[PDB]
Amino acid sequence: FIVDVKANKHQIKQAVKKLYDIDVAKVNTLIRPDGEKKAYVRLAPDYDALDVANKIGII
Amino acid sequence: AKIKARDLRGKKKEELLKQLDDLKVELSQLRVAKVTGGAASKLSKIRVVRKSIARVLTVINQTQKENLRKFYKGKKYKPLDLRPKKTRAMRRRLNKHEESLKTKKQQRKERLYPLRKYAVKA
Amino acid sequence: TKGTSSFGKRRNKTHTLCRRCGSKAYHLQKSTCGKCGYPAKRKRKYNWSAKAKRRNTTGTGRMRHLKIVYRRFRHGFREGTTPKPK
Amino acid sequence: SSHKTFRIKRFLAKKQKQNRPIPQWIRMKTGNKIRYNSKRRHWRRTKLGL
RNA sequence: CGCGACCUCAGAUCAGACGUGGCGACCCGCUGAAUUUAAGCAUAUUAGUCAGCGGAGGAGAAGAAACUAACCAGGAUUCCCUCAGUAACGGCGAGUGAACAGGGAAGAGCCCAGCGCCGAAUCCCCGCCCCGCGGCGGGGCGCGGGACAUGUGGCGUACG
RNA sequence: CAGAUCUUGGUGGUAGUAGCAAAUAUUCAAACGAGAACUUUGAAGGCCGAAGUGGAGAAGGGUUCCAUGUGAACAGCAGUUGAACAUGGGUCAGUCGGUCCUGAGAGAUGGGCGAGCGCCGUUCCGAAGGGACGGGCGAUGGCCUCCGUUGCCCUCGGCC
RNA sequence: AUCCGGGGGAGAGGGUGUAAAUCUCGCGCCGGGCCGUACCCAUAUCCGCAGCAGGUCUCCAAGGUGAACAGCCUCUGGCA
RNA sequence: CGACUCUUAGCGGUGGAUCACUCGGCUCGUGCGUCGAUGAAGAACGCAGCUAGCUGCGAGAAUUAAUGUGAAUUGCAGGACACAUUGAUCAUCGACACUUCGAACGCACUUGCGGCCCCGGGUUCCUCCCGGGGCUACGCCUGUCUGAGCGUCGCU
Ligand SMILES: [Zn+2]
Repeated sequence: FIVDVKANKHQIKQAVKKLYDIDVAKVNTLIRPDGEKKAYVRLAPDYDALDVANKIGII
Repeated sequence: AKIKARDLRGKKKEELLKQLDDLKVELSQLRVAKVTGGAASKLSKIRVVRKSIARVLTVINQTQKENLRKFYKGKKYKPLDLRPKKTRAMRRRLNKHEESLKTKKQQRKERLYPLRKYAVKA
Repeated sequence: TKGTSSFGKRRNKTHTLCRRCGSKAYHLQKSTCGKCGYPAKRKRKYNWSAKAKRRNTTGTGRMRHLKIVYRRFRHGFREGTTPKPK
Repeated sequence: SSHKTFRIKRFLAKKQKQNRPIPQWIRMKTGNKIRYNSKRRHWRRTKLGL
C-alpha cells in the first residue's frame, strides 16, 4: 500500500483491518525517495492474499 | 452524480455521516482505477466525488457551528471562535458604550450652555 | 599548497538550512542564522543593504492573511450577515 | 551520505519531482509561450544549495 | 505556646484579562562618524546628516505663556509667504545663520492635586432571574465578596 | 561620433595552424547492425601483482543505482556504448545505527550591567526539592471480604 | 547515564496446613512506536568551472627469491 | 590568362541594426489610509484525469457554501447540469475550513522525549499496550486559594 507520511505501523494495521475486514500479522514501512511512505502489509495465515487482492481491485 | 447543498441542510447529523462515509469508500475505489488501468470514464469522475465530500463536510461543519453559536448567544463568556475577529485593534481599541461616557462636570456644562443657531445681517 | 591542491579538503559544512528564514545560513558551530538570525526574536534588517530589504519583506510571499484584510476592508469588516437569500 | 536527516530526504524529494520535462500537450494551449523547461538541472552541473 | 488581626513576600495549568512580533514613505526619543571644503591641516565645515537602537499613529510631535514686547502695546499650537541670506557666530577665514513684528490657511477649549465642605455620598467582580447583544450593555434582586480613610466621588483650578 | 587600454552585441586574418605524447599493448575471428580501429562473445598475447588498475565503508554527491528504448545535443576522433536523453522500477529492522549519556565547550531563569536590540555570568548577591514508604481520617470502585485508587495532614527528601 | 554486590533491620507473615516472599528457579502468554537503509567512496558518481596526473578518513591483505608489506614475477579478482 | 589576390555589382548565407508596433516602466496628483497569541510578516512541504513553473489553494487543497449574472471550460477525453432548474462558467465573497516551521507557546530541534484530565479499542476494573480528544510559554494587572517572618501587635 501507499500510506500518508505521518502514520505509525500501529496505525496502518488498524486501517487495513477495519477497511477490508481482514487480519494483519506484521507491517513493514519504508519511505520512498519521492516522500511517500510505502507499506508492506504481511497478511495473516488465515487469509489468502490473492482473494483479498481481487476485492480491492488490483489484479 | 450530483448532490445539491439544498437538500443536505436538514438531514440528521447521524444520517449525513452515513453518506459521508459512503463517498469516501467510493473515492477509495476510484483511486485504484487510476493506478491499475481504468479508462477516461472513471478518471474524470474523481473530481466529481472529491468535491462532493467538500459539500457534505462543509454542511456538517456549518450546522455544527450554527447550533453552537445559538447555544452561546445570551451568555457572557463564549469561546474564542464565536467571538468576532475584526483585527488586532478593533478589539482592544473601540468600545460599545464605555468610550461614550460623560462626567458630571462635562454633562452639566453642555446641559447649561448649549450651542444654538444664529445669523447676522451685514 | 593553497591553490587547487587545497580544495580537496572541503568535506565539512559550516552552514545548513535555517528554520525561520529558510535559507542556508544556520551556522552550525555556534547556532545563529546569518540571513535573519534565528534564536533572536527580531528579524535582521539593515539599512545599508537596500537590495536585502527588497528580497523578503511584505509582498514577496503568499500573504495568507494580509491579502484578505484588504478584501475585508473595502466593505468595512462585515460580520455574520449573509447576503439576502433567495 | 546514507545517513541523511528526515528533513534533507524531504528536500531532496521535491528536487526530484520537479526535474521532469514539460508535458507535451502544454505547447498547444491557446496562449502558450514556454517550449522547454528551463529550471531543469543535471547533478553534475549544479550543487543544490548554492 | 496556642488563637486572631495587620504589614511585607512567594507559589499556583487558580477566574478574567493584556504585551511579545511585522511594515517603517511621513513622525517621536537616544546614539552619531569619515570621505569632502578650507587649494596643506588639527578648531571649523560635511552635521546633529548617512549607518546603529528603541516606539507608535493615520496621521505623529506641539499646545492653551514661568510668552513677544517697551508700543496708542499683541495673545495657545502648527503651516505659507515676508522679515533674511539681516542681527549673531567663525584659525571673524572657509563657511554657518535664526526670531519678534505684518498679511494669510485653521481656529476650541480645558482638567487635576492642594485649600475646603458633603454620614465614603466612590468604585471592580460574583450569583440570580427580564431585555438587548457578532464594538457585552441595561432593569432590578441579593444581613453576596473586595478595594478605599496611607483618601475615592460631586462642587472647584488662577478667567480667581 | 573615429577615437576615451570606452560599454554591450557581432565577425575576421591568424587557422584547417598550435594541438588531441604522463603511468609497457594490443591482435584474430564471429553477432546485431545501415554503418564498426572503439560495442558484445570466443581464442591468444600483456599489465594492476594483495602498502592493488581488488572486495567494502565514513564525509561529500542526491537517484548517477536496475531494466527497455533513442540516435537532436554532450562524452575535445568515433561509437550499435555511456556517467547523456525518454519512460518505468528500486532503499522493508525490538536485536545495524539515530534517539539515551557525559566530554572540551554552549546556554536561560535568579542577579548585575546597559540610552538599547541585549550583554557579563554558570552556583554566582537566589524561599531553586511537585517526589516517596508508611500512618491517622473522609471517600468511592469491583465479589465496597480484600485490594487497585483519591484529597488533607504527620513523616521523609542536600538545593549541590 | 546505567547495572550490581555488601552492611543495618524499620516492617510483613502462620500457629500446624497453611502463609507473606522469591536480588525469576524452570516454564507459559502479550508488546517492542519514530527516523537513516540503492549506489560511487575515486587517474568517472566528492572538492578544484570538466570524465583535470592535484587533494580527501579507515577495514580485509595469498605464492616465489629476499632480512622485509623493499624491488621484481604469478594465482583469486579487475582492466583495455 | 585555368588558379591566387584585388575592386564593383546581382544572388545566397553568418548577424540582428534601423522602422512600426506594446497587457511594460518613470514621474505628477487624488481618495482611503487597514497587520499579529482568535496566531501576522516570511519559510518548507503538499493538491489538478493527463501538469514540470508561473499563478491559486491547505487533506473540504486548481477550492466548499451564499449572492449576482445566466449556458459554458476547452490543449485532449469525461461527463455535471432537463439551461427545464440553483443553474454550467465567471465576479463578489457575509458563512465554513485553513498541514507544518515562524513573536512560536510542554522541554528540545533528532517527525526525540513527556506529564495531567475525557472517550473508544485494551479493560470490564485488571493494570497495562494502541488510537482519538482538551491543556501544559514567558512577563504583567485585578481578584481567589494556600502559605512564610527573633516584621508590628492583641488575647486566652
Ligand atoms: Zn535564518
